[PDB]
Amino acid sequence: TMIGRILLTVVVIFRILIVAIVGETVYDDEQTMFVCNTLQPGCNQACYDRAFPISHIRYWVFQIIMVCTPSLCFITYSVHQISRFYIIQVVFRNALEIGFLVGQYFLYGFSVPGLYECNRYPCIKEVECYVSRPTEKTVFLVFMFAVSGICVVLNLAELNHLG
Amino acid sequence: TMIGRILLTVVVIFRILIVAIVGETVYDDEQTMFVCNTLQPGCNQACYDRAFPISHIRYWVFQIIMVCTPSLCFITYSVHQISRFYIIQVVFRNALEIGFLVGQYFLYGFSVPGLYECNRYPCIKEVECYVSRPTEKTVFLVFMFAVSGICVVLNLAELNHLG
Amino acid sequence: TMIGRILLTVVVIFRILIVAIVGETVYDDEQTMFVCNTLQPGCNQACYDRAFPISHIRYWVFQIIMVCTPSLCFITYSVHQISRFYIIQVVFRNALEIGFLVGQYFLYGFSVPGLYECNRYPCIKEVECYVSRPTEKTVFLVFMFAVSGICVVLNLAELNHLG
Amino acid sequence: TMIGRILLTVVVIFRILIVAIVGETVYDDEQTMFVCNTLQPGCNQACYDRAFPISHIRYWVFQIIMVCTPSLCFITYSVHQISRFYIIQVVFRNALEIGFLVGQYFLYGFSVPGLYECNRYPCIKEVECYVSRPTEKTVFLVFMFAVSGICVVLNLAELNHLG
Amino acid sequence: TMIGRILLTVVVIFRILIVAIVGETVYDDEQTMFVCNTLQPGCNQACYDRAFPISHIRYWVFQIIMVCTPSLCFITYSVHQISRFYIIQVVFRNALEIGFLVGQYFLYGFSVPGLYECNRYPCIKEVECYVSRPTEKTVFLVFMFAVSGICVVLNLAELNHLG
Amino acid sequence: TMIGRILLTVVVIFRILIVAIVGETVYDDEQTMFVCNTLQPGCNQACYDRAFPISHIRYWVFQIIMVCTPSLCFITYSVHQISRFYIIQVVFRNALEIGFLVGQYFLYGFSVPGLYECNRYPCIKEVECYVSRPTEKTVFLVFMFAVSGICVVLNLAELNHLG
Amino acid sequence: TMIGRILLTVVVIFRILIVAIVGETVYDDEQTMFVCNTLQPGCNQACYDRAFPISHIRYWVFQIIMVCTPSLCFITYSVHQISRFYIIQVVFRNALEIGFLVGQYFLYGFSVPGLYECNRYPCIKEVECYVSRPTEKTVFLVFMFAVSGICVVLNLAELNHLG
Amino acid sequence: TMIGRILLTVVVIFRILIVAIVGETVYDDEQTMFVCNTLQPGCNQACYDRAFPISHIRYWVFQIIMVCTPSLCFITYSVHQISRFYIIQVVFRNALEIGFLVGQYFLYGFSVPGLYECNRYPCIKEVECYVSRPTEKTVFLVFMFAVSGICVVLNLAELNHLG
Amino acid sequence: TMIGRILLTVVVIFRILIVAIVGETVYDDEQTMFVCNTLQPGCNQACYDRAFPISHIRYWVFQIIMVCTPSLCFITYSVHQISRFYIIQVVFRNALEIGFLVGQYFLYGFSVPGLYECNRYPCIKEVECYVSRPTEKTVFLVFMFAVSGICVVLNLAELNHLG
Amino acid sequence: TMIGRILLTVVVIFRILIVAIVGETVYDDEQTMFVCNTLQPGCNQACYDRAFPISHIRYWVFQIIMVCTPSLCFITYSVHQISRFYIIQVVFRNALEIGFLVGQYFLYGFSVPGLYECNRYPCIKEVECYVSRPTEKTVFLVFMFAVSGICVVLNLAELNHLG
Amino acid sequence: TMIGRILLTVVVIFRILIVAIVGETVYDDEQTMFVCNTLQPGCNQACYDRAFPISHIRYWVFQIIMVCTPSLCFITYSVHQISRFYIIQVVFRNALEIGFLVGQYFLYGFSVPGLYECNRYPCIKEVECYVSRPTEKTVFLVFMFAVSGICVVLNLAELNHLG
Amino acid sequence: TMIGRILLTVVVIFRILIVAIVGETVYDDEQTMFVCNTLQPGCNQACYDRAFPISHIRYWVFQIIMVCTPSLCFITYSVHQISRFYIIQVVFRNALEIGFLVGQYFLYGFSVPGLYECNRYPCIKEVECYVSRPTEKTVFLVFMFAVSGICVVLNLAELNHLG
Repeated sequence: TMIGRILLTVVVIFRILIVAIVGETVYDDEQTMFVCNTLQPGCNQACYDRAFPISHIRYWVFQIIMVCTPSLCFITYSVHQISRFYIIQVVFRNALEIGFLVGQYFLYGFSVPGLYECNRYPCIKEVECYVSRPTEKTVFLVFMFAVSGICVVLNLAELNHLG
Repeated sequence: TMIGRILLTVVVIFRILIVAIVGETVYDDEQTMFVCNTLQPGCNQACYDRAFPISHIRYWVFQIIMVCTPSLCFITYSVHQISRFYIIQVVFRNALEIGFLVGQYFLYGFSVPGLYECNRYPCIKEVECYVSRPTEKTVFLVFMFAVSGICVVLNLAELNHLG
Repeated sequence: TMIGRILLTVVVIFRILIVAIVGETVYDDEQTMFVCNTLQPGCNQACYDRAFPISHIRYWVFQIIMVCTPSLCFITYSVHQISRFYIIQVVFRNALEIGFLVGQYFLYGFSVPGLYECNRYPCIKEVECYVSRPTEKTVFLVFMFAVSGICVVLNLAELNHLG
Repeated sequence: TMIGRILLTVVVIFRILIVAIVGETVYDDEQTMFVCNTLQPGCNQACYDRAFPISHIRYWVFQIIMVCTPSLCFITYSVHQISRFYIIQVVFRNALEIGFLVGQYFLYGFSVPGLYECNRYPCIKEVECYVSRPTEKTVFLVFMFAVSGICVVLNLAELNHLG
Repeated sequence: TMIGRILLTVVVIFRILIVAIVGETVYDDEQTMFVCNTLQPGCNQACYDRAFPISHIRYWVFQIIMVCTPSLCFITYSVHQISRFYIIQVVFRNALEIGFLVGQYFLYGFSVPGLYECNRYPCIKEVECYVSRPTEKTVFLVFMFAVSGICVVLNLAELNHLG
Repeated sequence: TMIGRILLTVVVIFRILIVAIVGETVYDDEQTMFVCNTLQPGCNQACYDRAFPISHIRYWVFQIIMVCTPSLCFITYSVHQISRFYIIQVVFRNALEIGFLVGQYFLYGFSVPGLYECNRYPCIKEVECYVSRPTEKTVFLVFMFAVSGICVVLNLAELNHLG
Repeated sequence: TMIGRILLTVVVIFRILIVAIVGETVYDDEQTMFVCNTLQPGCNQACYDRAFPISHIRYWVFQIIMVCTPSLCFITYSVHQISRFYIIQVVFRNALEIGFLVGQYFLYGFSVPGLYECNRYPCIKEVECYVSRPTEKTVFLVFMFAVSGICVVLNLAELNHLG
Repeated sequence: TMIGRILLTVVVIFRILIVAIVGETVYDDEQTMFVCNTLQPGCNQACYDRAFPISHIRYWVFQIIMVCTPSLCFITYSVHQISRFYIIQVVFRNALEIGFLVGQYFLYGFSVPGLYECNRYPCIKEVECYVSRPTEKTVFLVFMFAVSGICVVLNLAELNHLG
Repeated sequence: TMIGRILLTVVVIFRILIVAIVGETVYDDEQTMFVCNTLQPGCNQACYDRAFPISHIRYWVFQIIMVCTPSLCFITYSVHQISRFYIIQVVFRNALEIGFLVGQYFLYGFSVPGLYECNRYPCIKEVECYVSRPTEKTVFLVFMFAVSGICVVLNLAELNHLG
Repeated sequence: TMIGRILLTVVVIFRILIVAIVGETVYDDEQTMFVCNTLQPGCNQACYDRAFPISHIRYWVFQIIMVCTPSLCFITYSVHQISRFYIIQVVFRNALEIGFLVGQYFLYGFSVPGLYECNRYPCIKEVECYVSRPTEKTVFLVFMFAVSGICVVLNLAELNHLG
Repeated sequence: TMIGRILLTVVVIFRILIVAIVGETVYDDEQTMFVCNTLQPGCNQACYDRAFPISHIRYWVFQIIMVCTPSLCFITYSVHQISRFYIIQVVFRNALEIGFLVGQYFLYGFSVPGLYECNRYPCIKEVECYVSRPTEKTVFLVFMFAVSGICVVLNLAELNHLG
Repeated sequence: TMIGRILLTVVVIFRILIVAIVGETVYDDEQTMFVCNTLQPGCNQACYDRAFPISHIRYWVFQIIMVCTPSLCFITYSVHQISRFYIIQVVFRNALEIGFLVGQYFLYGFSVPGLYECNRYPCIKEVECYVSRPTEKTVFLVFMFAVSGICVVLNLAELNHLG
């Protein structure tokens, strides 16, 4: 139960670094290079909005920030100043990380396809649109799912270790 | 009344982080991707100005800065150097946060629609225009309203605790 | 006369923060989204230059920097090292802030209109041009005038307090 | 065996500096200046995605971050607090760097050509496309391969020195 | 001779701040908004290059950096460790600042006109071109000349004070 | 032999500052404002690549970083902890700086012309292309050559002083 | 009753000549120079079709041909070969010319306006369109109405003369 | 049975004149003003070809020429030179005119709609296209059907008169 | 009085030939090459219509046809079949030709200028437009006025000869 | 053998009329509406030239003119003025018409496809192009083949009748 | 003096045929393919009008018509009905043809250059423009001058023959 | 010598018909579909003028008209009214037709290539241009040469027959 802590800390820092340094620049051109075969004004806007409601990078930043709140609470408490608080914050972290992983699976799945079929007003009937960087975005998706799985496993390990 | 303080501090820091890190980049393309069905020069400018008089991110930055002024005053006083000042600053913070929440509701409501109908000069009669990222902007609106509600509840809690 | 100092310091810091964080990005697209109804090359340049000779944000940065010079002089003097210097620097600050407020009123007034009428070479006769974000720019103008008025009042207060 | 350590540290810092300061700006225009001889919408997207699945700079940042994890683990352990850990981390670093060099060779090779032949839907039959900055990108490839080879040699040196 | 030093330091810091914070963004669009009445490829490039050989902001940054070298030399000497060095560095600073002011006058003069007449290959005969932001650039020119004049006067003051 | 050290340090810092602050922004538009008289797709890419294989700013950053490696080695050695190392590092620095100056002369020469003649596929026969900011780039070239010459002279001075 | 015949023949020939020689070339550009303020494909087609269902020149050619049929019948009869036929053909000509004049008034009126307001699918709401050569077309309308009135009067004259 | 001949001759000449003088110029812009909402090359060609396989004016010219062949045969026979030939040619004319009227009904129907829905390669799925002058073309269709009906009735009249 | 008749006939035939052979092709591009400096849709149409209400060639064809009607009347009378008719038709021809010459002078004057100033809706304020072939059109105007003057003189000659 | 002559004359006149009146206007837009999916200048020209070397209408006019030469020769002979000439001209006409029918089959076949695949310089590899009015052109081809077959049969009939 | 008449008649008919059949189609694209290097609206119109005030074909048609008037006068006289009239008409024809040849030389000269230099408002300073078909137009000029010279010689021959 | 006359007349009429009916419409788009790979204004004009100085159809019309002049002279002579004139006109016709055939060979040769290489001002160095309908134009060239050869042979036949 000694190394588990060390590896959890290392995984957390690794995830933060990967998200902070490179992820902001794969998605930079997401809408400027999204294009549809049509002459109707506003169809690109409607179809992009329907294909990508919340961007991956926004979801990941939110998750990263929200999984660090129990630690901040514990730190503020101790600064004003314990084991019951430790138990409760561990429970809360476990719950939050399982919820976020499940939500990721339900929102995005495991792949980003290259074509999208759209039927939203003002587009006439169904139109075909084309995505930017699908392979790189799929690789990023899979990597993030793997890291979050590792973190879930480790936190369950420690929860069951204490009992 | 002990945990309330800790959670108020955590909510404040969380709100600042969310606004500072991601909000500047959802709104970056607000006017460059706003488009209207027309051939008249200046109609896009007039209709964008009428649809979005003050941007959300500007309003939120202003609110965040203004709700931290009583603390700065108290700090400057103590550095020159109390309970009466504490009472007064708590009262002022309560008033300011209720005012800002009410103003948010009256300025923006609870949703951002995808279409807008415009009848401002130099546009001839009424024209139809199309918005960028309405779903993401609606999600952001709802999240910010929820956070500000939490803060209002907590500050009223402490006000009534002291009495 | 005790609280006046504290509120002057708070107003100064508030003004600096508002100018530094948001003002650089309302004006970013000032000339790229300025457009005139014409086919003559160079008319957009001439009409933009005649409508907006010095930008608001440039004027405000200059004013903010210039109203902090007496403090720097006093600090450098004391570091080399007094009441006469205090008197003189208070007088100078008062004069500078009244001059800057008067100049603001004479340069810009109280509103930014949406249309502008231009008759400068190489434009043939008179042409009509269209401005970006007039409502937001008007709001910013009014807010800055109010803050500077508050500062003027406080400094006159202290000047007359000492006498 | 004394100088080997010093030169390994110098090589690592040199590599980090070269990657961090200049590499982000050779690749900035990679897709905006990629062009194909065609009139079909979406062909540029499909052909760019097939020619460049993962960008060099992304691969190099990932490798740089991943080769520094054993040191972070050792530091965290000692802070909580050894020779067995030293042995294991040396072994792991050796393995990781050999794996990354082999993967680089298998993904990219030793050159970036100026022409690319594409046959992916929606492109009709085979089309010809043109790359940006091939000579500079080839120079960067060769330099990075050389540096990583040096690092591999040094780490094997020390592994065999201890035995 | 006491206040002269203080005001010289204040003028130097003021000049550095003005150059560093705002000057980089008046000149940002210098070539993208330069336009000529012609259909010949390469004429805009040739005429811009002939009208503006070295940009003002480049000249000012170079001057600012070069007028601070004697101080760095004196500091490095004292750290290794005097009045003779003080004399020599004062002389050198005086000479450098007079040279730079004279060069500014000879390179640029006192105004930036709105029209420019060009006769360089590949332009056929003489063509007319149009400049961006001439009034703002003229204001900046005059302000910088005034500041440099103040600095020259003060340094001559101190030189003649010591003798 | 005392002042030589001081001036070498000052020259090195001056060179680093000049390269770091301004050079990144003269070359920013190098390819976006490069244009050729042709209707063939891909000719601009091929001709730009043949005219400018490695950019000046990349070469200068690499040289600056590489001429500081012996100092880092000496520092790391002393931290683990000498005159023999001093001798060797002086020799190495001399050699590296002479090599880099010779390479600069052989790669670029002393001027940047305004026209370039290109005959690379897919361009049909020979075409004429036009360069951005040739005068400013020539000035930068000459300045950098002068500085590097000064540094070479000083290092040879000290090498021969010790002997 | 003698001159009436002569003038009827002269009016008929005059009308035929005017229609045949010039009318085909006022209307030649009717749809190519019809333009609407819109970006919607197909709106110009729908609005032109609704504004001008049958062109004037088509209506006039049809009328001219149809008012000459009784004469052809009488000629064919006499060639095969009477007063009863004369009576009947006079009656028929009278009826046909009164019908055609009434239909002209009910289809077109007395003027062609320069603006037209359109609300047909696929146009969004109401749009404004602009007509070619309205003054010339109005002059032609009035002239043709006058000529047809003269012819009606003369034929009624002769009908009542015989009785 | 006397007038029937005269009216048949008059109807034939009237039909020829109407077709020859005006019909060539309603259809002149049939394909140049046919437009579809799409960005795919070749879709306009495929959809126009599927909507209008043989033009009305071509069909009518062919019919007019083919219904005059028996007369030419009879004339050539008599010039070389009968009642049996008269009978046979009357029979043939009757048959030909009934066949042509039936074919007209089966090819075109009674109206020309303003919209057409197309699903032919290379068009992606179904697209919407817009027709030129539908009301005028419908009027022409109905008029021609009426005239041909009159001719059919008259020829059957004479066939049954002889028996 | 003998040659006057011959020359009148020759002048009439000459005028008809000049109008019929060349005049239809100077005016062919009248509206396609008319251009105004503006970006407003419909302004070219409104300004062309206001500058040229009835084209010269239309006016001249109408005049030529109308001055030949008395001859046709006299011919038809004589075919049915005198000096009184001769007198009356001479009087009528004189009156018609004087009326047409006066109307020409009042409609068009003696020149066609190259510039036109327009202030009709939808044009904003006053705009400048440019005419096609003004010199050729002026030459044609003057020639036609001269010919019509000759004809007027001759007809008055004969009228006064008979008395 | 009596009717054969009459029907041959009727077929010849029918063919001439069909070719002369309508065929010139199906092919009018043959090259202006021919389009290929490419960005290479000159590819449309090369591919159109390879797909349609000699146009159908040119071939048919040439054939029609050449099959009437023996008659002109016989007429000129008789005007200067026989059975031997009749025999020879019949033989020649038979041969010419069989040759022309065979050549038609070998040049064009029985259909015009909608797509064409092109691989001629300057087109890169193989490109796809799209044809105008293929169904109408196929109908015309089949009709002309049928008529020419009828003529061949009749002329062989008469040749074998005389023997 | 016998053949001179015959050759004069043949030359006249030849000239009429050459002018009537081909000259109308060399000049058809005179203004549509005239182009100037400029971005100013109206400059093409002004420069074309100044370069070509009256077109060659207009001048030649006018001359051809005017040199046939004496014959028409003589014919009309004889129809009403001599040697004195013959003399006078010969004199007049001689004078007219010499005048027209001299005017041709003074208006046009002997060549049409490919470049033209223009300095008319609204063109800024002097601009360069490019002509269509200069070699063909020069050939036509020379041919017409030669023919008119032949005619002048022949008419002088006959004038001096009679005396 | 009897049939030779008949065949000469038939060949002449055949040639006139072929030239008059079809040749005017192969060359109609000669310059509108001529295109060069360049961005220089005026290069298309200069290169078209250098490639095609006099068009084939112009040359052929001129030749056809000029080879019929001796017949017109003989006809005019006989109308005023011989064997000597017959001899002379035969000689002249022979000479004219041989001259025209030789000139055709020297001006045009036997083929029209698809590419042309141009080096005329204002084109920079050498450019490549592309021709319209080369195969059809080559076929026309060869056919016309063959016909003119036949005519030459026949006229020499008759010349030598008389002797």
